[PDB]
Amino acid sequence: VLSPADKTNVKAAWGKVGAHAGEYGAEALERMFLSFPTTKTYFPHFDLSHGSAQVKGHGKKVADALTNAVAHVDDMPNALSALSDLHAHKLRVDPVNFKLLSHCLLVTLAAHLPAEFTPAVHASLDKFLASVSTVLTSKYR
Amino acid sequence: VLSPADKTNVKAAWGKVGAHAGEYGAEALERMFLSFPTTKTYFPHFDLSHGSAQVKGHGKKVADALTNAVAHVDDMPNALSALSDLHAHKLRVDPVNFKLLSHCLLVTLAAHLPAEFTPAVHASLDKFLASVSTVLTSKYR
Amino acid sequence: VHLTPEEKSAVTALWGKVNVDEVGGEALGRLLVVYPWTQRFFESFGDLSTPDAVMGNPKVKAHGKKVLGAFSDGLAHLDNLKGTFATLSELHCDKLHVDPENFRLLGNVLVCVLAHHFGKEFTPPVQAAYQKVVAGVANALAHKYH
Amino acid sequence: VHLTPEEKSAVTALWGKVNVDEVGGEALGRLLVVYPWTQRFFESFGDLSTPDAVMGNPKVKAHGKKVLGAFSDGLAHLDNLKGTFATLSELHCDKLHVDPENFRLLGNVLVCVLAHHFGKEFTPPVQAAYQKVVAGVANALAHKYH
Ligand code: HEM
Ligand code: HEM
Ligand code: HEM
Ligand code: HEM
Repeated sequence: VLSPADKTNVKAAWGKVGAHAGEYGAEALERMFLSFPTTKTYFPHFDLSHGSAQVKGHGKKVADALTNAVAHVDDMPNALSALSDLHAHKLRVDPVNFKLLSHCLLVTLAAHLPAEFTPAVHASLDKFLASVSTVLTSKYR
Repeated sequence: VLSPADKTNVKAAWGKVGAHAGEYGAEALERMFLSFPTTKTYFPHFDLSHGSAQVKGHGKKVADALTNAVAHVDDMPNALSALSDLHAHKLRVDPVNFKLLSHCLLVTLAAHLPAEFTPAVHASLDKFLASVSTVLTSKYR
Repeated sequence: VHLTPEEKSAVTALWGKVNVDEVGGEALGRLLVVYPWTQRFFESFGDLSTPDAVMGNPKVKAHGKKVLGAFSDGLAHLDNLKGTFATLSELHCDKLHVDPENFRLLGNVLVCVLAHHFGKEFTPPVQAAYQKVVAGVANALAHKYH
Repeated sequence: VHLTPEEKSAVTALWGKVNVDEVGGEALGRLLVVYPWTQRFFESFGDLSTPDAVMGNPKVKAHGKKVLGAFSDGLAHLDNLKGTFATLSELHCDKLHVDPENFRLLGNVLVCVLAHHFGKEFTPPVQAAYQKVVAGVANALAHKYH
């Protein structure tokens, strides 16, 4: 649902992330592949070693797909409408993995913004990624 | 999201349930309390013995809250808008329990309609309860 | 798996009148149909375009047939579900990489197939009994993830 | 819990510089705030109306303080997380009735508190290590549910 107070914290926290967005977008991926080994069965044609310019490049896709959400928050089911078919229809990505990611994505932000990662923004972020995850899985519902 | 083909199976399967709706609505509850003991921590002031007229009475609430969804399917977030505050705000019902129920609700229907519980309607029903569960938890998002 | 004598009988009595051949594919089939992403592990089976194609693919009613075995097997070794599944745990984990959350989905679709095939005979207490078993099984295969 | 020597050091080195008093309430606190339904178990603690009230309630920084203990405890008994938590498993299950899915939520919010308090020192490999531990712990308490 996301409330105006939530919108403000997401737009607030994402702003303070800015420039490093892509960087951060590839740090969450590595954390995932490492902590949740089972999520690699999707990136074979990928190099998942610490330096993969493929992971760095992908982190930019995810990061900007998210920045695409924060800016159009009131309307994700349409902006993301497309990434919905690809993850659900073509890829068949298990819904659990959207939880494993979102976690690593909150474990990344806290390790870069120890000032504004207040219990509140933390909750706001968790709701935001919760809404993104829902929309990308929606094509299953 | 629910597709026209899905809508048809939900409206189809629910029609064939009709009159017994309330009955069925109290058989899923007992199945839950039994199979998932942990879900009772919500009904203390309730009698959960096999005959409880309290469980029978509640099964009518749930059953008709659902019939309220199938008829207004294209608009659940508004019809159910109310049951959203009560389950999320006042009650604080853990989101996992909405999964435990929905399961028992599909294990009930199959034991009463062995004709139309085709792999397809089964999938359609699972998507429908998946959408109801999402809306009642939405007040958390 | 505790299974008090009451439960022990419910699971045995029922399980004994089970079409061990057909029931096995009935589950696997509905899994790929109701939880599409799971088809991501059986692409070598054939056409899984429609439910009708899935509910007929011979590769499926042959695999579900082997799945049901492991159950009758575990069901005859409750006192030790860990030892019996040691092999299959290494297979589904360090080779197939299926997520343990999908062993719960299969155990439940199974409970729905049994509820469908035995209708009323499938009383709540009979379910709460099988649910325990399924759960116990879903924890053995997931064991190697430690 | 396997913890290869690499991991064994990552978890020890870090865990050693942890504010065992403050860090403990930091987690419990954020749990009730981020997963509201969980407040349903700590209504005897006080005002949990706003996050500020939760992040100050003395009842909370005292309970989180005891929670963190069990960890340092389990962390010093990896070879056996089952035995050590036998008591707490009976408590949280056949008395409190918390669902095992909520022990995973707490183990993760903890990983987020450690990621926040040690920022960069908290490298991915250090996480993938702690994640294993948390998981191993979330399976002991959930043990009595069989
Ligand atoms: C927060 C949720 C996520 C977002 C925002 C996201 C976003 C994206 C975007 C924008 C693309 C790339 C489109 C392109 O460059 O052509 C993509 C592709 C893909 N995503 Fe995700 N994704 C997310 C989660 C997941 C998860 C959880 C998995 C798997 C565990 C996954 C698997 C993939 C795969 C397989 C591709 C294709 C990449 C390739 O093989 O080249 N995604 N995703
Ligand atoms: C399919 C989802 C469900 C539906 C459609 C549903 C529907 C309802 C409805 C219509 C009411 C009654 C309103 C009234 O009579 O005043 C209600 C109340 C309630 N529901 Fe649900 N419910 C569902 C799932 C759950 C779950 C999963 C739990 C707990 C495990 C739960 C716990 C309660 C409680 C505590 C009440 C108040 C009953 C009382 O204490 O008197 N509900 N629900
Ligand atoms: C209730 C738990 C399950 C049981 C009892 C079970 C049992 C089995 C057995 C017995 C085999 C083959 C052994 C043999 O060929 O000798 C097998 C293979 C396999 N299982 Fe499972 N399984 C379970 C759940 C799952 C789930 C949830 C998936 C996920 C989609 C899955 C995916 C696989 C795959 C892909 C194979 C086929 C491997 C091959 O081609 O031989 N299984 N399983
Ligand atoms: C990581 C897993 C967890 C650990 C290590 C843990 C540990 C503990 C400990 C040590 C106690 C008190 C023991 C004593 O007073 O001597 C306790 C009590 C309790 N736990 Fe947990 N717990 C865990 C997760 C949870 C979760 C997820 C909830 C759910 C909200 C929860 C709810 C309770 C409650 C309500 C009590 C308070 C009981 C009282 O008033 O004494 N715990 N827990």
